[PDB]
Amino acid sequence: RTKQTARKSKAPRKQLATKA
Amino acid sequence: HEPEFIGSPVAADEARSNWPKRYGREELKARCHYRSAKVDNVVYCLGDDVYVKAGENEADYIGRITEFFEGTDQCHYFTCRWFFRAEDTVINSLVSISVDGHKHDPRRVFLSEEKNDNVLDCIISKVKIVHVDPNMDPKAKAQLIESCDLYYDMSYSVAYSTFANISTRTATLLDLYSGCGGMSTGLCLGAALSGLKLETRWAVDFNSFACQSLKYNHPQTEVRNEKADEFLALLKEWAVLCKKYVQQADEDSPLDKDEFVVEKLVGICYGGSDRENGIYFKVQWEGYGPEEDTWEPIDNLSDCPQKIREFVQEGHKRKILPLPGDVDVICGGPPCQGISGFNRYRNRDEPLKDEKNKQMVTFMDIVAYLKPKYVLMENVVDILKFADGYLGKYALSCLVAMKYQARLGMMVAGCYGLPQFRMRVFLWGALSSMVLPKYPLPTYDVVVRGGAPNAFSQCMVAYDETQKPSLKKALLLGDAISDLPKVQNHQPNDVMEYGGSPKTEFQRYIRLSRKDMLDWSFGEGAGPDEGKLLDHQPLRLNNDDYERVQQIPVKKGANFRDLKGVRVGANNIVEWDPEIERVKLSSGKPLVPDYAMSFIKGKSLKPFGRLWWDETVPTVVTRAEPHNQVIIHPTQARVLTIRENARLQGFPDYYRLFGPIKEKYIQVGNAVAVPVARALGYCLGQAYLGESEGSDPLYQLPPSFTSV
Amino acid sequence: SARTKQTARKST
DNA sequence: ATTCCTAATCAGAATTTA
DNA sequence: TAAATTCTGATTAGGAAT
Ligand SMILES: Nc1ncnc2c1ncn2[C@@H]1O[C@H](CSCC[C@H](N)C(=O)O)[C@@H](O)[C@H]1O
Repeated sequence: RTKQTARKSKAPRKQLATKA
Repeated sequence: HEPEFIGSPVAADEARSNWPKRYGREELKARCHYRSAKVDNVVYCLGDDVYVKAGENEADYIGRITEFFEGTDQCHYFTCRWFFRAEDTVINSLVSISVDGHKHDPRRVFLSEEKNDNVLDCIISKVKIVHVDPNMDPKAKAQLIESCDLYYDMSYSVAYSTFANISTRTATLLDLYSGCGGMSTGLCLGAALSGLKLETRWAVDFNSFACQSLKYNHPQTEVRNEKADEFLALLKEWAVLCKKYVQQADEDSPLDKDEFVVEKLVGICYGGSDRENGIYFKVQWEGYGPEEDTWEPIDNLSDCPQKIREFVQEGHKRKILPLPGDVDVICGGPPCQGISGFNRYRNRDEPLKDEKNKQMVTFMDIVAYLKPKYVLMENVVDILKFADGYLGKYALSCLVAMKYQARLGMMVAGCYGLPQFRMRVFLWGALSSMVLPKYPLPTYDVVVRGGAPNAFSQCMVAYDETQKPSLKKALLLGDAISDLPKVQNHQPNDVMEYGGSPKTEFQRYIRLSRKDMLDWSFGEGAGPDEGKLLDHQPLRLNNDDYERVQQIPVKKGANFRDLKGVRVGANNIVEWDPEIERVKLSSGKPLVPDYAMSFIKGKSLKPFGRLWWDETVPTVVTRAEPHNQVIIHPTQARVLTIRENARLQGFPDYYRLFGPIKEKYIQVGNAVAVPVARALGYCLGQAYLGESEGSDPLYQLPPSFTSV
Repeated sequence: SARTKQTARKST
């Protein structure tokens, strides 16, 4: 057999704190 | 018949130049590129739009081919960038909905920039997709969608769920569910800063004390004390009346039993508290004072037609009520009480059963009827979590089904200069003729006291960890309230004086006059009460609660566990030490209440907890009782006052509130943090004036936004 | 000529 | 990494008094 | 009554452990 299924596709962290 | 590439390999120089990441020293690198490929007896070319095979019993994908290449693994690959269906975006199941007859077109997709690499064997078939300019002529539109299988007029971006177009000035604002005016005030202050004179012309709220607060601070605002759905029915009936009317001394007449000569018409409404649906006018009777005015159904006024014509001709000139097109912006923060995780009685199976939750729909019904240029809608983060975000996605799906540009963001109040956390959801909408506004980046740091839901982490308005600049230090409680004089449990004075100068930068800002805030609600010259300490009054606890907080020690983190008779046990579960008999107050009721020991399996440190100067309040809420929350003042025997809470919410001190103390607490507890609204107001004004820049969803606020 | 006063009915 | 547990959510509702 | 008083759940991000 059958037509192979295609691939459909981490974000950078957001930093609210001072150090991390 | 196997899938293969058609034609000669793309000239090496041109192949490397166009797709440089495929050559040179885990992205799939190419040995050579092609212009065409044949799959199942069909020839496909670069740029073709195709259907692509997906998971079992899942809708086929839709993609625009951008590369035909053979990898360094001898395999045949193609690259497409994905088109999103409406249900492929964050809307998901809410593609089913309807807003004033508008539904999602099945032929309308959204071009993304998401790419993927797949083998040729995945391509199903070609599909003709056309690009419709949203600002085209409607006739030229129809002939273009007539030509197509699918079409797109906007792009979709996962970041902040953006739907967007491809590739002194005055403005009117309507505040639905206006409250005491936090959101509408901030918007116009931030607008004014960007150069746009945004004016809150209309406000609707069925709480009279909220309207009394907003009307006092905004005398020109036509604030209507009525439900939003009645406001909507009135708007429709107002258009019909306007259509009907637009461009010596009277002799006496006999009057029947209840017939009286009218002087003028001084009001108009649809239904209301004791009335049923239909237009009523507030009639002023000749020879009678305003106290004798009454509401009368329009059918009782057929014998005074000129008074109606005069009222409508006259009200249409000042736009006492907006016709479609009169409204440039619609903001609103509809009730969150049916949504918020505080409510242990929500029903996740019927998220629209609560009349509070239905006001979300009524908000978009009003958007649908007035078609403002910009829509700004606020609610709590649980709107993306409760019932799997049903009501959050309902709101976004309404905007895009109406062909609005839309964006979704989560903003943290403290990030703009408050000792709060208070993450809130903000939904931008903008007509295809306008620039979609951005979200403003945090100007301060915060103590993080909550996170975003995983399904919406990409809508958090914040700096990336890799690119965060040095921001202003986090504001703490002392920076907001150390200014203020001492008050007691019983404190009934609406208006008192400050017992000192402002000590901090935040306190100097929160004390600024109206002119300094760019608050033009009183026009030239200062308004009232600039210089007075307003509503610095706590919730007047009863004798039992008062003596209870009187016994809470003035320590950091002092709570009910510090009272005589309670000690801690294993796993931090509170108990009585039997050494002490249960203490009673002068009333004969227990010093510690039973619920305090029963609260969260006896593990909570909240009951009768005291705040401290180096702490933050995560959410200023509408209730001020110290039973299930930490709201006792650090040094004084009381809870935080209305004014202290309003400072944590970012209200300028001149913003006077009205009503009972409990109602004043509700007004500040429901508000949108005024600095948050002021920041969004700058992005709204920059976008409205066509002075924004670029496709980026995030905006660094200018240095001018944080004054001297 | 002079017109007639405009009236309404007062629901009580 | 895995489990476990805490903290966090612009309160509503029942019951009990005047 | 209507006002006051008494109570207190369902999730989930993220934090401690390991
Ligand atoms: N059905 C309804 N019709 C009209 N207003 C309603 C309503 N249900 C609730 N409200 C009002 O909607 C308001 C939401 S509080 C929002 C306040 C505002 N965003 C601010 O920042 O100040 C409440 O004040 C409540 O009185």
